[PDB]
Amino acid sequence: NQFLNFSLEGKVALVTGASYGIGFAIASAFAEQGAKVCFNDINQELVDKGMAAYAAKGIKAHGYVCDVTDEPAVQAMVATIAKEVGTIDILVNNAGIIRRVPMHEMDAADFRRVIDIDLNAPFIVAKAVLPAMMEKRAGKIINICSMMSELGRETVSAYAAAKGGLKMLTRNICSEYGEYNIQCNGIGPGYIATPQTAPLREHPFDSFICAKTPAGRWLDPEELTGPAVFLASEASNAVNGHILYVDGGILAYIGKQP
Amino acid sequence: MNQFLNFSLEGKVALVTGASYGIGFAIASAFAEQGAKVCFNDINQELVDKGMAAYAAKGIKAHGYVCDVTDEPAVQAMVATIAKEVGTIDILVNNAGIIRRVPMHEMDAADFRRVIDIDLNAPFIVAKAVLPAMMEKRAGKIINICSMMSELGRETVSAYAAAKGGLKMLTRNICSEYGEYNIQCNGIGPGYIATPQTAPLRHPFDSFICAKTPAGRWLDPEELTGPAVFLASEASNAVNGHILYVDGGILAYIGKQP
Repeated sequence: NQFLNFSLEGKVALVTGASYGIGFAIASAFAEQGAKVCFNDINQELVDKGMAAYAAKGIKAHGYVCDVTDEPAVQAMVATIAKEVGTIDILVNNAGIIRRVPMHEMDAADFRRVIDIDLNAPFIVAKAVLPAMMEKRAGKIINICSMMSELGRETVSAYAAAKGGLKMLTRNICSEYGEYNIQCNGIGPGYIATPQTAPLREHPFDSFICAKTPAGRWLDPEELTGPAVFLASEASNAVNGHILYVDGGILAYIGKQP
Repeated sequence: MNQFLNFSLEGKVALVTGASYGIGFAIASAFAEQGAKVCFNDINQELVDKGMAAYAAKGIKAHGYVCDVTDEPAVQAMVATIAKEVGTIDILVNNAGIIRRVPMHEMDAADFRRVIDIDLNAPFIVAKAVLPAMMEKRAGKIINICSMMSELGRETVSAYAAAKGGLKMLTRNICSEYGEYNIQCNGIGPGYIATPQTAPLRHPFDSFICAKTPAGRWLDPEELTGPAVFLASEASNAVNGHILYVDGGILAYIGKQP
């Protein structure tokens, strides 16, 4: 029953920037579902750290040093993967940065670097994997979007612009490459409880998040892996050009009032 | 008088980028009719001069400047010269832009990046440059010319959709961040505009536009000037972070079926 197939068995998956964090969680989940998982990071130490962490979880991953804004390096990475592992079946554009600076104070170079990593690079990696997917008439591209794909906030103009950009990039890849049985979709994460934010739950910030979220809690990073597996599997083949928000209800809710 | 129904722009200094012709020129000319002091830029002296002459024939004294909106230092010099010659900018319309048409998988990274830079990065650069005085005055208007491609994708226009998707979210973010200063940032999303450039398409393409549009016709450029004046006026002070679609109904309609 292809329609209820949530297995990724035998599929080759590349998740960018997945030496740790949400990418690592999504890639580990793909491995658990039978996928052959690949990732990149920016230096050998991070990739080494990534590889060992995967290996400690019983996952033989394939790790590459690669800057996702450098198209020659990206193409060579995809070329290798295709030869050593298999042509990429599943791409997750996960690698990303954030800056927090008032827009009117932000250096032009810094705004452009946010756009370059968070919007231009997803296009580059997508472009690199699409020939082989078109050829096989099968492929999944998942763009890690954001609540900032929909809503703005002070200090994050460049990130919001990038993420709003990525959303339309998802819809365009759907429109342009859908006819090849390629599905390009988005995940928009809510507020994820990462180790770094632990002191914000030790709390006024915690109260604000909990009040804002119908579910009344932060999300565990692993709560994104179910959505990620779904979009990467045959079960979601008719889902295309869609941003799947995983936010515990935030974007649906006007908020808890006093 | 009644500030709530004040659609006049008397005294306000307006910059409309790339407004030597087309939609920009139509908007800038409407601003002038409403009492605004109007400035525009283009990329070379030949365009500026022709622009100036077209304003002059319509009885409009404009200020035209040679400026590359991707060159931050030049934008700053232009904004500063405008401040000396005319007055600090009260209304900005981010209108200058380009479109490329190329399958995404075949598009050079340079060309993708260039589309993003002119259509997304430059609006940020110019907004950055005009915000200081608006903040000091506790009054300001920034209108971004978005697109139906801020919502919907199409083959060949991946870079343009991404840029316009980004510009939608940049509009929301500037509202979020600068609204407290009584500055309003909003968008105009035009539908199919009947320009000299699109003259050939008016015919099977005409029937496509006519089928998709509840209004059942192309839009005249001047039909954007009502909405533009509205957003630039005191009448709209409570409208903030909002994309005003002027599309004769397209985005609301699933389309005419056989």
